[PDB]
Formats: sequence, structure tokens, C-alpha cells
Amino acid sequence: GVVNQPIDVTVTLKLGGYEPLFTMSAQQPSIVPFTPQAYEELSQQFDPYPLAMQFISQYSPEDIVTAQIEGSSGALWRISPPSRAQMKQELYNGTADITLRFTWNFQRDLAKGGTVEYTNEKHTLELAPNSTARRQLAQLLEGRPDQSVVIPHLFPKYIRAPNGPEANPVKQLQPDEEEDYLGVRIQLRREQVSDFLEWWVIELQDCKADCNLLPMVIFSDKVSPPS
Repeated sequence: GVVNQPIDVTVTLKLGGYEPLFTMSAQQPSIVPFTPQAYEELSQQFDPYPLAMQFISQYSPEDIVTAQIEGSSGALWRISPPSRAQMKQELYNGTADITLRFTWNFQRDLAKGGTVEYTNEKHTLELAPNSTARRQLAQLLEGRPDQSVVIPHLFPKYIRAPNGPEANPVKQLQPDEEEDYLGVRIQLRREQVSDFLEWWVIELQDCKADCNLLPMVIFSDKVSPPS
């Protein structure tokens, strides 16, 4: 088989039908293949768990990458003034759930082999009305720069990029599913020029050394040569 490494990893964070808060596309050299050191460290992390190790042993270091996703959105927030107001009101006053969606889409090079260029999926959370996170997110719109909100269980760190179009978080490494996804801290950045440019910034809640990066670990099944 042939290594089938993503050449683009694109992720988004979107609240309801509002203009997406955060978009980012990682490409070379932000897509970092595992070294034997990385593979050893991953193996040490999951050593106590035979199920996890059985999954990991199916992959060579070359089959695994860390997408070092920049947490500052790649684009200015596009939202119109009335929709920004509607979003604030819905967050605060809405009586229905509001969906928060984190998407990922991995592009592959078909010239190497394989048949399915993109493989993707998403994780969604329903933010209940009047919930603390929902009110805190709404509060960020007031533009106090020191403020933030943590959304628990939003970022699936370990994802498989198989030959087919559906890229699921790896259950063997995240056996409690959503409960094993990482918390994400969200902030709104503003620069004075509707008299402010706005963009959103996310980081892993427990980030330490490189809070600007959200490292997504992607296991790619090998592919057959082209035909």
C-alpha cells in the first residue's frame, strides 16, 4: 500500500445558521508526519489499553500526522449587524437549543492512489437554553477582551482518515466518545477600524506550551496505487 497523507486539513466552528465563527485550513508544513519519537510517545500514552494499542499498531509513523491547526480564525467574521444582534438575542433569550458544530475535512492527493479525495465528518453539541456556556458565549459579544468561554468536549483529538468519505473520531482511543473529546476555550478578538474588525480565536482548554495550536492527530489508511 501507499501512504495517503492529508494535504489539507480544514476545520470550522459554527453556531447555528450564523456565519461561521472560526475557519482554518492547515497545509504544509503544518501537517507534520509522525517521527518514530512521536509514535513511541503515542504508544506510551496508550500502553495500558490493548484495544487502543491494537488500533495504533495498524499504522506506521508515516501513516499518522499531527495537523497543527492555528486557533486564530483564518478569516474575519462575515456576520451582518442584524444577524449579530439576532445571535446575541438567541444565545441569551432563546427557548430552544442552539447547535454548535465543529467540522473537519481532509483532502488527499489522488495522484498517489486512492479514489476518494475528501474524507470528513463533524461533531455537534446542542447548547441548552439559559445554560452557563451559552450565556457566557453571548457575553463575549460585548467586547471585553479578557473574557472567554470554555465549551467542554468539543475537539476530537484523534481522527481516522480512511479510504472512504467518512472520517470518524477513533473510538478505540476515545472509548467514551464525546466524553473523551477535549474542551475548547473561545475568545472574540476585535480591532478598531461595526467600527471593529472581528474574528474568533479558539484554543484547547488545557493548552500549555503552544496555545496557538490545536493539534489534531490523524491516522490515514494506506491506499492502492493509481489506475
